[PDB]
Amino acid sequence: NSGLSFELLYRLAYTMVLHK
Repeated sequence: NSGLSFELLYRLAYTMVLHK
């Protein structure tokens, strides 16, 4: 469990929220 799909899933997200 590297969390590759659980780390871009929380940062690509948090980044898309600030820009919206």
